[PDB]
Amino acid sequence: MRHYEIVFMVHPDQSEQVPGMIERYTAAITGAEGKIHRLEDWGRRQLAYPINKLHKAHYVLMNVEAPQEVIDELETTFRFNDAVIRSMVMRTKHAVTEASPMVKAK
Amino acid sequence: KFCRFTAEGVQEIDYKDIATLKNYITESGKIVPSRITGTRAKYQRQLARAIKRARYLSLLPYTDRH
Amino acid sequence: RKQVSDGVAHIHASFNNTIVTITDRQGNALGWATAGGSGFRGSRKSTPFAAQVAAERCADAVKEYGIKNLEVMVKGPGPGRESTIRALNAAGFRITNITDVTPIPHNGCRPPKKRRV
Amino acid sequence: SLSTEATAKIVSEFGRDANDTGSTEVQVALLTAQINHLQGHFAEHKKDHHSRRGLLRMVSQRRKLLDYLKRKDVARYTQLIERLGLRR
Amino acid sequence: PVIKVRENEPFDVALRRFKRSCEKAGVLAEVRRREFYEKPTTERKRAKASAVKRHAKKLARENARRTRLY
RNA sequence: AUAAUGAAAU
RNA sequence: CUUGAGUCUCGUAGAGGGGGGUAGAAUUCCAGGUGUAGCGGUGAAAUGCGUAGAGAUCUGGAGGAAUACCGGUGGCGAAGGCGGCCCCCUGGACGAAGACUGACGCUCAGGUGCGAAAGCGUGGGGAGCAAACAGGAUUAGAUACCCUGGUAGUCCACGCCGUAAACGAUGUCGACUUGGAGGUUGUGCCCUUGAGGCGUGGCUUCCGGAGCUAACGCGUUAAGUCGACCGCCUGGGGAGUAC
Repeated sequence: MRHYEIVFMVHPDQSEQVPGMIERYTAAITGAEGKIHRLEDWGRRQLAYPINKLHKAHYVLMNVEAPQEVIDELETTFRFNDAVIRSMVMRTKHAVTEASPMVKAK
Repeated sequence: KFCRFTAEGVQEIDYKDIATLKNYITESGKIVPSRITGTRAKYQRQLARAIKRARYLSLLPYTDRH
Repeated sequence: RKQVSDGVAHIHASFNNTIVTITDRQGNALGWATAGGSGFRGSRKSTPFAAQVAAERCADAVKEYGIKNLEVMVKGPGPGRESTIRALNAAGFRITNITDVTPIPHNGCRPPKKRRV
Repeated sequence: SLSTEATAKIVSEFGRDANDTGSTEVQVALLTAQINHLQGHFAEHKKDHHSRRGLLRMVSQRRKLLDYLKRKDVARYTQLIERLGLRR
Repeated sequence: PVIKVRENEPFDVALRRFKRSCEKAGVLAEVRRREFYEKPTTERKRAKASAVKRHAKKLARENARRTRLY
């Protein structure tokens, strides 16, 4: 099992489905003997440049630990879902639990 | 030369820290050289990596006319 | 015609010629002038004076629209960057903005080869 | 490279004790394990010339150590190659 | 370079501000240097020559202040 | 901007 | 036997290699709106493009090649070489404190691998610019230098070829011999005055002492003082040519 940090962005006119999305992804990770170390929902933010003629995206952040296959399946889900417009997955050396700079000055 | 990261003993530069990253780009959006700001080479490399990540995630611009 | 009162000026300054185009705030042209068509040819076409005269003619050509406020956009390295702005101010418009929009790639296409003469 | 658990297991199996990390048997066994593992990698990436130098270095080192052991003690040499399945 | 003319601000000051901003950005240098293709050999040679000239000039000017001209 | 040539010896 | 040579435990910096995704700036092309006589190029010109509506300005779409700024006499690799961001597989180097094996080493004819650009074969792809080729010019002439076009190739998969001023024009390994100023990457202790001193390793740029050299110059990363193995030379052409 390895440690990952995930960020994803959602269409502003679909902000009502974010709780369901979070619940489903958390269940997928927990069913495979993994853990969740940080979860944060940043709300709607103004973009620095437009993406497909949009501004105002909805942001979610997670820090998790799990096997590789689960992460691959989650990536495929992001690819084929149309509410998600951009995402990023990165590897870390240790679990991170502290609070982010966006929940300290927003 | 004075390097704030060496002064404060930092480990990583944290692409999520926009307020800090803003001091190290010009008004066109370009990365400032190290010989102007006084940073060390190690932290200069880390800083460039962080800025590129933020540009991809749309927390910072690429240019001043998008 | 139709009144506007708020317009944009585009300046295309290359090493060989200068072009001035006045437009509304949506990109629709209203008039234009150039240095090569103002009575200059050859070694006199690429001077600041020719750019000055071209800007004066362009201002004259759009006097039926009644414009008051102007934005300015500049593109290119040639001689003609500043004389045109000065002439537009002297004609009697009020300048609100100045911006540079010269295109610069982030390492794209291969340029031509160097000249050996 | 190999993992800590696998290295410890091989050392326990082939050494005189859990601290005999530098015996000829232990060295040969570790090299054999890694050489066997990399066959899968190089059957998929046939044009990775830079990584193959390390593999060839491993092969050469094992050959030299086996020659030394054969010179110094024949019985141990026979037993070790029988246990590891090495011959052409 | 984006300039907004501030209230009460004349035109000449704005023009000078625009010029200074353009020079700081360095657009003319980029445009001039991108006009023709340059070979990697030439690029490397130019870099090394500039560095050597700077170093030699520094040494000469620092060691020339140890003599009297008259 | 371009723009050629001068036997052998003393 | 442990000092040469290796194995084990904890960390660190890196454009080291193979595979798959993705982002933003710019060139070209297609389809529309506004608008009207020029554009483009040179030392000066005209071949070319334009009232069948170009050049300029604004909106939508297609495609494939390279990654500004950071960026340095900076880093990694046996050499050739390697530069946007993310994931999978994978090779080498260095440091601190300990344990282990016990000369297990160095060099290498023949042999075997790797090896820039251009080139060859089979199947794909083709913005940009470019041998060949075609047309303005310049000239006594101009199969050239300059201008307007332009296909092979430059890109991808697999297989051939084996050469470069492939250069530090300096083979590999080990030991010894006064100094100064910098870069980059690890690590110990502390006067204690917590922002500063005093040490100890790897790699790397410049100046210079004795010695050496025909001179130019090299100088602890030697072209100085020594030891082990290998490759090569013997006046200029004819010739790295003929069989």
